[PDB]
Amino acid sequence: IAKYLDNIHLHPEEEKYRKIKLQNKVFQERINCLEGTHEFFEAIGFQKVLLPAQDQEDPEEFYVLSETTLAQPQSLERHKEQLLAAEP
Repeated sequence: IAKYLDNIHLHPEEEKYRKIKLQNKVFQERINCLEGTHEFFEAIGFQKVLLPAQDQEDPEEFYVLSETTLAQPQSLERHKEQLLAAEP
């Protein structure tokens, strides 16, 4: 999750880093298997949308960062640090 936020922060001019694919092997194994990760993405300014696939008829699930939060990367930087510094 911290890498997804750093990727859009490193290349904010490339829209391909605004959308996190929920069906990706890495996301599905590491993030989608946990409770509370979906709520975190929505809480820090991502919208849950269905986008057409580049090679399939069935739309896929993405977390897409809105312009409101993308315009102020400092909010995601604080949210990442709060998640990294947390304990059970």
